[PDB]
Amino acid sequence: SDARDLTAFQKNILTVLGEEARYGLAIKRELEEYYGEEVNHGRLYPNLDDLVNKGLVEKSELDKRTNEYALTNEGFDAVVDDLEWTLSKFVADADRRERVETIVADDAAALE
Amino acid sequence: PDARSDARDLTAFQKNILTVLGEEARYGLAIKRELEEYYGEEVNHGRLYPNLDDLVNKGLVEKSELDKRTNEYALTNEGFDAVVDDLEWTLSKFVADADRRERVETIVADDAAALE
DNA sequence: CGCTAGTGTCAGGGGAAATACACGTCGC
DNA sequence: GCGACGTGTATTTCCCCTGACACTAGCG
Ligand SMILES: [Mn+2]
Ligand SMILES: [Mn+2]
Ligand SMILES: [Mn+2]
Repeated sequence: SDARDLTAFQKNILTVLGEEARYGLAIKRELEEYYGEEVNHGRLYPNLDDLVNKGLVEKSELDKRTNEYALTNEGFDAVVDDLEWTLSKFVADADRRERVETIVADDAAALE
Repeated sequence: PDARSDARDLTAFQKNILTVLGEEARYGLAIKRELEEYYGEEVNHGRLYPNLDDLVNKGLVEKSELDKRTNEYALTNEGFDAVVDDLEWTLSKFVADADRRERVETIVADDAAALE
């Protein structure tokens, strides 16, 4: 029972940080775009500080007023593991595998 | 209907129910068991069955009669799109480098070799 | 006809979200 | 110094889960 009992909201913040470390309101904006609604910072911050104290996020300082949050490798392990569990249960056919890799081929083609 | 309108607001519990049925359609306690092996704890059916009743009214899970004491649950088309759409988001936030990408390429290569 | 499998379900307890309230700071 | 930035936080709210209590239907 490591990354299992996380909340949907929380793991979203984990996959957010997998792309690159960000500073807070930078997370609110990207979460606002996935959900499709305003995410109130009263909800964001408190959940962040629960991951830090469980060893999945590190709340390093950037300004006198800005913080930079990033994934501890223990938190990065949480991202990869339940990504394996979904790929485990998704890739159950030839054509499903051909779909996952054509997804990842496009994802890396936009990388630049 | 689009699955992102609905599937993006679901519980972690509910999203795990989805990924499970994305493997194959199963009946009630088959989900319960194969969810327990993922969590590691117990999964009270008093929580399970209602969470499936939620997914069937949003049009993502189908409920049919195998016999009149056992129903078989399965993802429908909107349900299937909800599973892949959540996969397309996770991947793009994880595929950020050749290093990250390959780790995926070998994760699926292993799971595809495990189908024999 | 006992006993289990298989689901229904609801009052009760629990815990995070809304929605305000608040204060330092960079910027200009 | 006056504006928005960036973050803290609480308590009231609300909703989901925990924990029974229940009922049918197969299996013998
Ligand atoms: Mn806000
Ligand atoms: Mn039970
Ligand atoms: Mn894509």
